[PDB]
Amino acid sequence: HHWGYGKHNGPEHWHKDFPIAKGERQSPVDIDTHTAKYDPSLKPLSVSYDQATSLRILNNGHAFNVEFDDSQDKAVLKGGPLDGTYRLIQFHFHWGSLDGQGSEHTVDKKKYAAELHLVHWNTKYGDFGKAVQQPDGLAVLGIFLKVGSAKPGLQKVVDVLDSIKTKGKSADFTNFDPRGLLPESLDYWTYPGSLTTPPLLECVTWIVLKEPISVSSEQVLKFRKLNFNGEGEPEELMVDNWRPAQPLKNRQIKASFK
Ligand SMILES: CC(C)Cc1ccc([C@@H](C)C(=O)O)cc1
Ligand SMILES: [Zn+2]
Repeated sequence: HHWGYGKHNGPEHWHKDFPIAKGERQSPVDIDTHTAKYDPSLKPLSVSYDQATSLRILNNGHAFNVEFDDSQDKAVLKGGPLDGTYRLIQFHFHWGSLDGQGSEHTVDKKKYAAELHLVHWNTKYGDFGKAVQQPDGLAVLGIFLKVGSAKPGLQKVVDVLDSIKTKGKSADFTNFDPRGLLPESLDYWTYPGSLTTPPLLECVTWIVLKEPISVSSEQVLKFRKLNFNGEGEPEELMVDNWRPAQPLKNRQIKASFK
């Protein structure tokens, strides 16, 4: 499998190997703020990260992942639209070559500079590989990034990127607190969707926060110095690793707020 984000292997090609790319609940989507409806049945969202155990940071050739110990209920997402308990396994970002693009979700067609995904899996399915085979297997918290002030809680990530420049590189990344990446407000939109990269499985409850976080131009510039390629291969900067918005089809986006 040779998928990526270039002209010859990018999102417009993925359907040939992954036909679900044209499916009924694909992600990301545009969030029309005038059509999304407040849902008073949504319970309060519960982000419990105080015992999170980060382990490692990895350049996988498509993004960089910060991985967590998910062998116990240490860092969990509950509530909101969710039934049951979802364990944090990793976070990563999608970002652009310029500040005017980079997010996967859009808000009234606005693109943000980047988007953070905190990925969690439903503990009722026992392991992550089983969970992705279920319609309610994953819960992903999506957080928009805009360029302005620096985000102090992001700097420890930015400063290790030099050590994982190329595909397949990893570095120890213990004692990182993901609570430092959240906005003040947990107001959100939610809808059923999919992974936004191959294999594009339709297994995700998306929870997209309304409030973006601010990062500095210097912080996002360091994202853009990473490489898609491996060491000793021609340099391809890791930029524009985002899938565009997909048809909403027979789905409603619900708001947690008035
Ligand atoms: C091998 C696959 C399962 C890895 C993967 C994890 C999470 C995502 C989505 C939810 C995302 O956050 O972009 C996409 C791919
Ligand atoms: Zn993602």
